[PDB]
Amino acid sequence: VRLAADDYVGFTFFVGCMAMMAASAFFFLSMSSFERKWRTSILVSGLITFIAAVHYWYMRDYWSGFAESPVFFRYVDWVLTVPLMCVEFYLILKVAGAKKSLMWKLIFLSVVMLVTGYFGEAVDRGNAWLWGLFSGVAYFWIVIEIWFGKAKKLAVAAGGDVLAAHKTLCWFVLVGWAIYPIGYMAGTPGWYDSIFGGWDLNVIYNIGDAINKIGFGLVIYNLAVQATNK
Amino acid sequence: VRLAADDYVGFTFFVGCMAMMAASAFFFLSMSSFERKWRTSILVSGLITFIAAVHYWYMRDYWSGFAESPVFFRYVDWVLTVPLMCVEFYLILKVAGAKKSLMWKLIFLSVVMLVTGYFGEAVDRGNAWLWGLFSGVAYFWIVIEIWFGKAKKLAVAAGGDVLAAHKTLCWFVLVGWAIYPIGYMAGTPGWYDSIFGGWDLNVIYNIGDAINKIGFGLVIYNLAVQATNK
Amino acid sequence: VRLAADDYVGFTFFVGCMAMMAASAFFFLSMSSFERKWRTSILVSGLITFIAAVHYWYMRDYWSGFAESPVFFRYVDWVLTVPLMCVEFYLILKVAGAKKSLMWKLIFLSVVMLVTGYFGEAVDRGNAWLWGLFSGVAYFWIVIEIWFGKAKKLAVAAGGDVLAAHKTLCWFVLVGWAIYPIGYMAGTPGWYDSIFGGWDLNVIYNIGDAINKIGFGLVIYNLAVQATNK
Amino acid sequence: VRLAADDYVGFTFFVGCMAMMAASAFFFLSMSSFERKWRTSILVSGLITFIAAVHYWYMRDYWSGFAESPVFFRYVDWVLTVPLMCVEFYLILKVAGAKKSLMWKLIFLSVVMLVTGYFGEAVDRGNAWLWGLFSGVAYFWIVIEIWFGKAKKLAVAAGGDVLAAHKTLCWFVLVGWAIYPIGYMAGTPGWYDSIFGGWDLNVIYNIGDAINKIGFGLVIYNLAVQATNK
Amino acid sequence: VRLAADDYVGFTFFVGCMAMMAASAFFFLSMSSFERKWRTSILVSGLITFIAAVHYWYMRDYWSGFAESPVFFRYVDWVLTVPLMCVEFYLILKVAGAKKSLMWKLIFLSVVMLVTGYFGEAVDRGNAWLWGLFSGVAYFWIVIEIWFGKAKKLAVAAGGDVLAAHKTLCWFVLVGWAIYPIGYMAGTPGWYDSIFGGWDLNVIYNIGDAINKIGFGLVIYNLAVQATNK
Ligand SMILES: CC1=C(/C=C/C(C)=C/C=C/C(C)=C/C=C/C=C(C)/C=C/C=C(C)/C=C/C2=C(C)C[C@H](O)CC2(C)C)C(C)(C)C[C@@H](O)C1
Ligand SMILES: CC1=C(/C=C/C(C)=C/C=C\C(C)=C\C=C\C=C(C)\C=C\C=C(C)\C=C\C2=C(C)C[C@H](O)CC2(C)C)C(C)(C)C[C@@H](O)C1
Ligand SMILES: CC1=C(/C=C/C(C)=C\C=C/C(C)=C/C=C/C=C(C)/C=C/C=C(C)/C=C/C2=C(C)C[C@H](O)CC2(C)C)C(C)(C)C[C@@H](O)C1
Ligand SMILES: CC1=C(\C=C/C(C)=C/C=C/C(C)=C/C=C/C=C(C)/C=C/C=C(C)/C=C/C2=C(C)C[C@H](O)CC2(C)C)C(C)(C)C[C@@H](O)C1
Ligand SMILES: CC1=C(\C=C/C(C)=C\C=C\C(C)=C/C=C/C=C(C)/C=C/C=C(C)/C=C/C2=C(C)C[C@H](O)CC2(C)C)C(C)(C)C[C@@H](O)C1
Ligand SMILES: *C/C=C(C)/C=C/C=C(C)/C=C/C1=C(C)CCCC1(C)C
Ligand SMILES: *C/C=C(C)/C=C/C=C(C)/C=C/C1=C(C)CCCC1(C)C
Ligand SMILES: *C/C=C(C)/C=C/C=C(C)/C=C/C1=C(C)CCCC1(C)C
Ligand SMILES: *C/C=C(C)/C=C/C=C(C)/C=C/C1=C(C)CCCC1(C)C
Ligand SMILES: *C/C=C(C)/C=C/C=C(C)/C=C/C1=C(C)CCCC1(C)C
Ligand SMILES: CCCCCCCCCCCCCCCC
Ligand SMILES: CCCCCCCCCCCCCCCC
Ligand SMILES: CCCCCCCCCCCCCCCC
Ligand SMILES: CCCCCCCCCCCCCCCC
Ligand SMILES: CCCCCCCCCCCCCCCC
Ligand SMILES: CCCCCCCCCCCCCCCC
Ligand SMILES: CCCCCCCCCCCCCCCC
Ligand SMILES: CCCCCCCCCCCCCCCC
Ligand SMILES: CCCCCCCCCCCCCCCC
Ligand SMILES: CCCCCCCCCCCCCCCC
Ligand SMILES: CCCCCCCCCCCCCCCC
Ligand SMILES: CCCCCCCCCCCCCCCC
Ligand SMILES: CCCCCCCCCCCCCCCC
Ligand SMILES: CCCCCCCCCCCC
Ligand SMILES: CCCCCCCCCCCC
Ligand SMILES: CCCCCCCCCCCC
Ligand SMILES: CCCCCCCCCCCC
Ligand SMILES: CCCCCCCCCCCC
Ligand SMILES: CCCCCCCCCCCC
Ligand SMILES: CCCCCCCCCCCC
Ligand SMILES: CCCCCCCCCCCC
Ligand SMILES: CCCCCCCCCCCC
Ligand SMILES: CCCCCCCCCCCC
Repeated sequence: VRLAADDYVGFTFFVGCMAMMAASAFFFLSMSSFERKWRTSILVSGLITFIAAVHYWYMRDYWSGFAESPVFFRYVDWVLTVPLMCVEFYLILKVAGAKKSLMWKLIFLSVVMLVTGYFGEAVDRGNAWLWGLFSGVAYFWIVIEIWFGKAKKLAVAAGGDVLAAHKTLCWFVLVGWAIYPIGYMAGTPGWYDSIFGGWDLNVIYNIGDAINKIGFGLVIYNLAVQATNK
Repeated sequence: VRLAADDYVGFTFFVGCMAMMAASAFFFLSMSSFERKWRTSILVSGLITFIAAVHYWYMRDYWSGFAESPVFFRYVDWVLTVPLMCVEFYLILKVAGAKKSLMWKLIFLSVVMLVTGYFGEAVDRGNAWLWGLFSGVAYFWIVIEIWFGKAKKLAVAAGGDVLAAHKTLCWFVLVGWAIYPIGYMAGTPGWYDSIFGGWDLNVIYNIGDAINKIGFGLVIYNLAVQATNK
Repeated sequence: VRLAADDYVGFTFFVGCMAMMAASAFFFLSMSSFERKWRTSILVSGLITFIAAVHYWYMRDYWSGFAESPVFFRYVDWVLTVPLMCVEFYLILKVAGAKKSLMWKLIFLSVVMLVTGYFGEAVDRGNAWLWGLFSGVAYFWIVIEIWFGKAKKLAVAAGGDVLAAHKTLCWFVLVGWAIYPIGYMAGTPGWYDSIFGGWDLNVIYNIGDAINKIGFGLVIYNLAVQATNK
Repeated sequence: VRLAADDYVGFTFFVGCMAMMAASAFFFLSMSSFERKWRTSILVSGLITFIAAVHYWYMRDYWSGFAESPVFFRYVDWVLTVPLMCVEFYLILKVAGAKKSLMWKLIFLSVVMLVTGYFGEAVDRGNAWLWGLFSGVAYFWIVIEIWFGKAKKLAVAAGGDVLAAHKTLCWFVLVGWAIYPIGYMAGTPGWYDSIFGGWDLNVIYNIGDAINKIGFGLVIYNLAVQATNK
Repeated sequence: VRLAADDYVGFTFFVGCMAMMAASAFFFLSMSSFERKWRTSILVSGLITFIAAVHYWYMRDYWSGFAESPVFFRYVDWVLTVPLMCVEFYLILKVAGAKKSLMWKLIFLSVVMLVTGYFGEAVDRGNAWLWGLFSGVAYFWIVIEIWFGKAKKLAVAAGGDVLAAHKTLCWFVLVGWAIYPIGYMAGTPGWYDSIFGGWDLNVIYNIGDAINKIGFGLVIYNLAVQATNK
């Protein structure tokens, strides 16, 4: 329980936990300052930070206890949050004429991706590469859908601020999420051990997680503010 | 109390606890995002997830402590929630002209069913089969009421979206709940030696619980959203 | 702190604690769906469940710790709640032309009753019968006031649903509360034995408490709903 | 950690903690039931109970642990709350037009009083009587200000219910607070040991505290209710 | 874990924690009594106190445990809060025609300052002076920006109460914050050991922190108050 000055992992847990708790409060308490239709999109963003805050709190204690943060445990959060973020694609293009078919697709993809991930990392480590492959494919499909699929066409039709915030999402998916597949390579045996192996990811996980989720949130909030002021 | 990767029960407690906590927040915070008439129906759906979240949190810790989740302890939650879900039949058809008699019936049935269950499982295990039988009968009665009784006739009279959402609820009762009677068979000795597959009932309980209750919620919420936008 | 199936006291603490927490949420979150005048009556009903929920949580832990629930400790809750329920008489007859004098009387009576009770049970057990007697007298006074006193006359003058809900309250006072004086008889030495074998007082306390308080709540809520819809 | 029936200090901590938590909820949840300008006055009353509830909870645990409640520790609460109560003078006479000069004065006086108190009781007990003297002077100043100073003149100018509630506050300051100076006399050596010495105030502290702060609250709330109905 | 009367650090943690928790409640609960536009500025001020309250709670326990408060641990809070205060410049000049470029600048500067601080104090103590220097420069830049830079000119252009509140903030930055750089000097070896060395700042940190943050809050709140009374 004693703190050390050089414990940079410790620090990043405490910061992340605190920043997620603050963000969660910030979206929950901002909900009320918006027009009827936007609220739900904010609300869900809050949820996302909220689940993370509560899980981070747990992890923050665990690391202080045992000085080890097992990667699979993160999945507890990811399997819940990653889908919600996908749902956030529906809420942005709902005004543009998005169909529940898209919703279902996204959720399906996101869940499969995270379950396959979890199987690769926890359940079946011998055959982890294949699970990786499946998850990879589900990721690519999601990234292709959002970049060149129906979602982009709907966004371009809508145009304006709605388009912009879409793109930034896609960047966050493309660049922000990329760190997670990489960490898998460093986590599981296979043909990618040489390229990525032995890297300390905890700090990168703690910073990235907070950035990713708070980032999404701040985008959707930016979209709401730019839509009310004009 | 360090966690292990292969502890799939552990994982499902943490996920279920987090998903129930999120849903509870989601309905509590969405309650205000509808007109006054729907609110109570949402509110109660939230309550359902809320009671589950708080109980799951307790169970989640217990399993982490002693690595055993006694089945009777689940009843703490079920005796409270199963009635509320039944109440949810009344709240949908209240605008269609439902009578409190129906509500009282449902509550009565649901309570008896769960108490009989609890007697079968906790106090009197030798004569568990009879209690089973009584609970069974209470189940059947409720399924007959909702499928062919006055509830569906009132829904059809109202007609449209109110009907649709009703049916899906009946499916959730019919198919969703079916896992609970089965687990009883696997729990008590008698004329049923029902043990099916290598799957651990705890895991099925943790996933099912969350599905069932989050399911309910999503349906009621879907009904409210499709009724307000038009 | 492992639970047993046969620990029926345990079970009733966990259920009671959970049901009180749910009810407290249910009144707090329903408060806002009413006209300005009703709110306070609901709010206070919630407060009542709220104090109980928080105390029950403490008792629930204690019993899990030491497997003994000292009766005097319940008073911590009762001395706070029993007065509020009395206030609930004032809040429903306030529109009928109740005077604050009545409210003060009620509070006074209820406090004296509970303090005398606490003196009987905690400070001097040798003199417990006399304290009993005094508490008894305060009970009778309250029951006579509400059944045949000014409160009934004001309710009958008002008439309608406001009257009805009054009666049911009086039943809850008359029948619901009766279990508490009985338990005293079983708790303290004197001229009364009140064996009441078989049933465990704790269990009757846990179920009764929840019934009494949730009951009150449901009544006041029923009154508000039946008065607002017309 | 085991409870005793004869532990009247224990009891009063648990009651006080619970009653403060209830009141805090009661003002927070009632805040919305008033016109905009009363809200702040309620809010602050709640804050007062809230800080007390949280400190009482801490003290309640401590006493259960070590069976001793050091008087200086209470100051943690008093230094925060006593100023807020003073602010409550400003918020009631905002109708008739009080000047921030009065606000600042009150806060200044109250803080000095409490700091001098803390110095008398914590750092230098040899020099305690002088600190007493200084605190005394700050008290007297406050009591004379509110009884015969500008505050009374403003209240009389305003007249009506606003005046009434003022007086009762002055009584609470005059009579309610008087127990605190006395306790000092019983706590520290000096020239007042003879008059007041060896007295145990814990029980009197626990009851008084709750009375004083819940009292203020009930007054401000009474003022708001009597000002909206007319 | 028993506390002593002369433990002034202890006392200041408990007061700070309590005062921050109260303030956080006070802004969150006041938020709704304002027009749409001001809310966000209050909200964020509350967030600031909120993060501090939760971190102070942790620190408060730590000191009670180990009787030592490591300086680097404070950074957990500062790295989150110091930026938000800077953002508070944007929210007050937003209606005056502030550009997000200014907000980004401020955040950038504040983050750099705090990171450089953290590097100086945690990871690289040998080269702490250079990090100091860099942080210093980031501070100076911020102070010159707010005193003579774009921010001041924008505030003067939109004079009145918005200007006043600006100045006071600058004072709080100039004078309030100054104690943090000083503490660095007392913490790290270099050319400033002679001037500042061996000083105990814990008590000064705890009082300053609460003043600084509650101060900010009270200013923004004051600005909102004198903006509604037209
Ligand atoms: C897990 C696994 C796999 C999966 C692999 C995956 C999913 C690989 C993914 C690779 C990725 C995502 C590569 C990313 C490349 C580049 C990145 C991350 C960043 C580029 C640019 C940056 C950082 C910033 C760009 C800009 C910003 C900041 C915004 C501006 O608007 C535009 C610009 C200046 C360009 C298989 C399927 C291949 C095999 C299996 O056995 C193992
Ligand atoms: C899954 C699904 C479908 C279903 C399709 C089909 C073809 C389903 C066909 C049949 C199914 C799923 C039947 C499941 C039945 C389960 C039941 C009726 C379980 C009842 C258990 C009871 C009443 C146990 C009672 C007892 C107990 C607990 C202990 C006693 O000692 C003994 C006894 C009285 C037997 C679609 C395709 C239609 C729609 C889609 O949305 C959902
Ligand atoms: C109150 C009042 C007044 C009087 C005010 C007085 C007497 C004083 C006011 C302010 C004072 C004394 C402020 C002092 C501020 C000190 C600061 C901001 C110090 C900053 C230090 C830094 C940034 C150090 C950085 C470094 C570090 C940390 C390590 C590196 O290695 C070296 C260095 C770069 C120097 C008037 C007369 C002006 C106006 C009247 O209206 C009111
Ligand atoms: C008569 C009737 C019916 C049929 C039956 C009903 C409703 C019966 C219900 C009876 C019940 C629930 C009676 C319960 C009574 C409990 C009482 C009066 C308990 C009082 C206890 C006290 C006051 C104890 C005090 C003392 C204590 C605690 C210690 C002291 O040392 C001694 C003493 C003063 C006695 C219906 C339902 C058909 C219609 C209805 O309108 C009327
Ligand atoms: C009959 C009647 C009533 C009842 C009571 C009446 C009229 C009076 C009651 C007086 C009471 C209850 C209290 C009097 C209080 C005296 C106080 C507050 C004394 C304060 C003393 C201080 C502050 C001492 C400080 C010092 C310290 C701390 C130690 C130093 O070394 C020396 C010193 C400076 C003296 C009412 C209230 C119902 C109203 C009306 O109906 C008339
Ligand atoms: C807030 C939580 C976030 C954004 C987490 C994201 C995680 C991923 C997108 C994971 C992707 C994976 C693959 C595509 C390949 C390897 C396994 C996974 C599950 C890490
Ligand atoms: C979240 C809680 C839920 C949905 C629990 C559902 C539980 C049941 C519907 C239990 C039913 C039972 C029978 C119909 C027969 C055997 C005994 C029971 C209690 C398991
Ligand atoms: C929420 C809990 C409730 C309603 C408890 C109520 C308890 C009473 C009305 C107790 C009355 C007593 C007497 C009339 C005689 C003996 C002492 C008491 C306090 C048990
Ligand atoms: C709930 C907290 C309350 C109402 C505390 C009030 C305390 C006082 C007004 C204390 C006054 C004192 C003096 C005038 C002299 C001796 C020292 C003090 C601080 C106890
Ligand atoms: C909530 C606490 C606050 C406002 C703290 C702010 C502290 C700073 C602005 C101090 C920064 C420092 C320097 C300019 C020089 C030395 C290193 C720092 C980070 C302590
Ligand atoms: C550290 C986590 C929380 C960070 C929250 C950032 C503060 C929000 C800044 C922009 C707010 C714009 C308000 C728009 C409505 C007028
Ligand atoms: C462990 C470090 C936590 C880092 C917390 C700060 C997160 C801030 C995220 C903001 C980045 C995206 C901004 C969106 C652009 C409008
Ligand atoms: C939308 C959220 C979905 C969350 C799905 C959680 C799945 C967890 C699976 C746990 C292990 C399954 C059995 C392992 C092999 C016996
Ligand atoms: C332990 C694993 C728990 C996983 C729970 C995931 C949340 C369930 C989502 C709801 C599923 C039914 C959808 C009904 C559509 C109206
Ligand atoms: C006003 C229209 C709102 C439509 C929203 C539909 C999607 C909502 C999904 C969020 C529910 C998440 C449940 C908790 C996590 C398992
Ligand atoms: C909404 C109704 C909930 C009712 C909960 C059940 C309470 C009774 C449980 C059984 C108590 C122990 C009985 C022991 C008999 C010897
Ligand atoms: C606007 C009026 C709506 C009335 C709806 C009927 C009320 C039924 C709610 C039942 C709540 C049960 C709470 C149980 C707590 C354990
Ligand atoms: C272990 C105790 C479980 C008790 C659960 C009680 C649930 C609420 C009961 C409500 C009583 C009926 C009130 C009807 C008012 C119109
Ligand atoms: C309306 C609320 C009234 C609350 C009454 C609280 C009861 C206080 C009991 C105090 C008993 C102290 C021990 C006995 C004397 C040594
Ligand atoms: C609009 C009419 C309001 C009437 C309020 C009567 C008193 C309110 C209940 C008691 C206050 C809370 C007590 C908390 C426990 C000490
Ligand atoms: C430890 C015992 C504490 C008991 C707390 C009871 C609540 C105090 C209420 C005081 C009422 C003052 C009069 C209000 C007039 C508007
Ligand atoms: C709309 C009028 C508002 C007037 C506000 C007057 C001052 C309120 C002071 C509140 C201080 C509480 C926070 C600090 C205590 C920890
Ligand atoms: C550990 C010591 C805590 C001290 C609590 C400080 C309370 C707030 C005082 C700051 C005053 C700022 C005035 C702002 C004017 C609008
Ligand atoms: C404009 C889009 C930028 C998104 C970049 C995300 C970077 C996340 C960093 C994760 C590892 C620290
Ligand atoms: C400490 C990190 C704060 C980051 C704030 C981002 C603000 C950008 C969105 C603004 C919407 C108006
Ligand atoms: C439309 C069908 C809804 C019910 C689905 C069945 C859910 C059963 C529980 C799952 C256990 C893994
Ligand atoms: C318009 C309301 C429909 C809500 C459907 C939500 C589907 C479930 C989401 C599960 C996410 C893990
Ligand atoms: C209509 C009146 C009903 C009153 C019910 C009170 C009895 C239940 C509580 C005690 C059970 C042990
Ligand atoms: C408007 C409906 C009147 C209130 C009756 C509610 C009864 C619910 C009892 C729930 C027990 C689980
Ligand atoms: C007219 C108002 C009188 C208020 C008196 C309050 C006295 C509180 C004493 C509590 C200490 C045990
Ligand atoms: C309109 C009535 C306002 C409140 C009056 C004071 C209430 C006193 C309660 C005493 C403790 C329960
Ligand atoms: C507004 C309230 C301020 C309270 C400040 C208390 C300071 C106590 C210092 C004790 C250490 C010597
Ligand atoms: C109007 C000028 C306000 C300046 C505030 C200074 C606060 C100093 C805090 C540090 C005390 C240890």
